[PDB]
Amino acid sequence: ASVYAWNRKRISNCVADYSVLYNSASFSTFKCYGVSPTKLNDLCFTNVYA
Amino acid sequence: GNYNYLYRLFRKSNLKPFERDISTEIYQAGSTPCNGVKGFNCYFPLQSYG
Repeated sequence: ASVYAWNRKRISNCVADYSVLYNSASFSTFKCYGVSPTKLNDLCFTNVYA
Repeated sequence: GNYNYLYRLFRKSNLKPFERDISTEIYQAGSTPCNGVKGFNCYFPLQSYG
């Protein structure tokens, strides 16, 4: 989508494997501002907005 | 900007009490090994306050 109409996907009621997303080398920017990248597989959240 | 004061942003494990780490070795923040060379998910541990 465009940036004025950015698509919001709700990630909920599932188990999330952030290690595959983090170990991917295609991403040119992986910057977190409230959590740690190595603790994404350990913490639990109610829902994720993408 | 006074950039002479630096803190250890990245380390593999927590220190002991009264333990000092001055080792300027590179950190591996991803699955890819760094081999002492900066790159993708390879960051210097010491970053300066702005």
